[PDB]
Amino acid sequence: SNAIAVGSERSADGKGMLLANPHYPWNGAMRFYQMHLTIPGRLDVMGASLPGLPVVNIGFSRHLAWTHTVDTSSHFTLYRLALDPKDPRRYLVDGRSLPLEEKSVAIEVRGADGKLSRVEHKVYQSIYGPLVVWPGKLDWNRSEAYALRDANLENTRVLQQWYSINQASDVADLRRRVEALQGIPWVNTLAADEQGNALYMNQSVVPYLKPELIPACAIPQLVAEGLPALQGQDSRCAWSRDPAAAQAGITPAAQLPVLLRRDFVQNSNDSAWLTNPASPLQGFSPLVSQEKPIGPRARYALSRLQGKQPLEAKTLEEMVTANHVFSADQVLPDLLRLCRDNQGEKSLARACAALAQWDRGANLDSGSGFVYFQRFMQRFAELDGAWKEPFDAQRPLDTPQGIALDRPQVATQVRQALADAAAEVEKSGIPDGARWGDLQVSTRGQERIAIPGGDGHFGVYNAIQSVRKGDHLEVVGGTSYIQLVTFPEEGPKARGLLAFSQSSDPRSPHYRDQTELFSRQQWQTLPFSDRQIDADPQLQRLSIRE
Amino acid sequence: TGLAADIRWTAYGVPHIRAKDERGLGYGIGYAYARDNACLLAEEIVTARGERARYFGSEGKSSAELDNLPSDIFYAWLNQPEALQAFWQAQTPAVRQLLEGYAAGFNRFLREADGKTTSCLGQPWLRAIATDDLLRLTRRWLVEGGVGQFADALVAAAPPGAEK
Repeated sequence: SNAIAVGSERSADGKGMLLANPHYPWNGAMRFYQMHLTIPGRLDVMGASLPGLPVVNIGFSRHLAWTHTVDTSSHFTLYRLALDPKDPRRYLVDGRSLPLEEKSVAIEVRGADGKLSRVEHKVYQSIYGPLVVWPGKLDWNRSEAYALRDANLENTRVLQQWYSINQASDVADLRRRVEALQGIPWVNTLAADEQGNALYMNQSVVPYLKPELIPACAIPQLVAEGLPALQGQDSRCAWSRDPAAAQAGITPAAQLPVLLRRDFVQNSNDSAWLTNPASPLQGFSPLVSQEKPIGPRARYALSRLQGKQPLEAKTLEEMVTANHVFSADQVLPDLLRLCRDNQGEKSLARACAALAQWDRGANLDSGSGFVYFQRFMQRFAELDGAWKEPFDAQRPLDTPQGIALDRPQVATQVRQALADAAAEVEKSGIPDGARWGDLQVSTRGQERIAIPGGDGHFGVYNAIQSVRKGDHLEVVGGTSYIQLVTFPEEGPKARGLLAFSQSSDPRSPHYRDQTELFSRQQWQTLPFSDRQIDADPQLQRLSIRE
Repeated sequence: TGLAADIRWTAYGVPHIRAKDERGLGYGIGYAYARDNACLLAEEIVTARGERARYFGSEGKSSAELDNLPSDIFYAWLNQPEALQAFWQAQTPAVRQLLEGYAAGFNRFLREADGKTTSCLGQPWLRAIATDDLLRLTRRWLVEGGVGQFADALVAAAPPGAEK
């Protein structure tokens, strides 16, 4: 997901502006749905929501627009159990042996013959929660097991939280409402208001451990691999309690990252750290936010956002619709010169030609160079010390950069990587005259619609994830509900689309209508005022009661 | 009663629901959503109820790409009656009303559906929903940043035998 909030100091109109570009599945239980909700006099909000949830998840109201992105904070901890040496169904806390609880669930299963069988399954639970097994990493043997404590299992506030957000007036009110309830499970919140405030909040439900306990309570090897793992044999490693927190064992709001500015804030799924590089967010618990290298989507956004120039609505729109493969900026110049050094190489010719002709984009009309680039990058990612300029914490916006071609081994390995990528591409048997839009599609009935965009890991702001199905790449997730909100005098102006359309049902008139538009990248008014709604020639009305 | 909503649709089938209270508001949302997505919600409720193997057998998967039986075990565990009741008990009157109205609005569409925008008419898993079903969906989503990511791992956790 991407989010950009722009304030009074940077917007062309001196007022707030928000780009919401959440990246979600195109099917299933997290498929967004557009709706506008009004209880006249006290609720008037529009945006998108998730299946079965009667509140707006991402949206806007008269003076406010907000969105969310998945954060990097932990929302659970694993606990390594020290098992009772005499009994692997018992575990030690402060040297005292405790029994696991056994909870059986019963499931009905439909067999080939069409009849139901009952299956019973035992779920083992510790004081922390259920045991979990990852064979070869988190085993359950005679020495240890792992239990999982999920912080959101006790979060009964989640629905109230979004209902409250839906009632928020401006950025200050939104901040108050979220900090007061702490009901947001696992996302950042970014927002802008008419007065030109831009807000970033890493305000979610995060396990709390006081600073002094982290060194002793962490499992070092597992934490080093990105898992929030704690010592479950020591009662002192229970989540800490702080009366200010809305829920026992979670981090109080004052200790979670917030940035309130009048220029901009952004997030593309990295930590709070470089939300705005002018004001870095630092000194938080590692369970909350770490100073880790930013992904290429964020690096891309910051490269377009840094500076003094006014930001227009058009600018933010074009950051999505340009489909620029930003990762090419760091590697493609040096790759092309390797290509020019190896023109006598038969196995490289087609790749090098396709890469040289490529527009560095993931547009419908982008050439096969994008495919060659993707397969090369999957191999480049595996090489050691291949960056000319490796990540520099002092230069977090401009590194890593370039290929270390002057180093003999790197040159060999990068050439081999390109040779192997080219082999993979040409083995797939697709023609060279084929463009990206000929490959990446969304099926609608028996028909297919070409879809622009590409994987977020290659720095395409318009992130689209796809998989091989038949002869094409079938879109499964990415750019979903798009909303770009400004605040001119008459009321909020919202512009966007729901990429996959309102209805998942092939029979609906709204199964593919916005998907055709998404393909052509033609965003539309999201009508919010009675005037805008009334102006729509497609307007239909039904009143219902029982 | 209390169940009354006014719905306007603009281009692309975007609904604009107006009501005097949360119960009416939910009524409109559930009805509008069902018109577009009855089959989707019905399927995902089967998943959140842990009844995929019952309707579809052990060979299939959920839309999250989990095997039906492990998915069912996980949701049966997550959405036990005691857990749903505690969750419901903690909800404000406003949220309870939104959910109540939502379930009624969805069910109203189901009573009237003739297949015009519903491809799964006649399937046994397409049925009237309850507020508990909405709670099941909410909790499913709630744990997506936590234990839901370890669904397979939870199902796989069994104590060792007599091995070396």
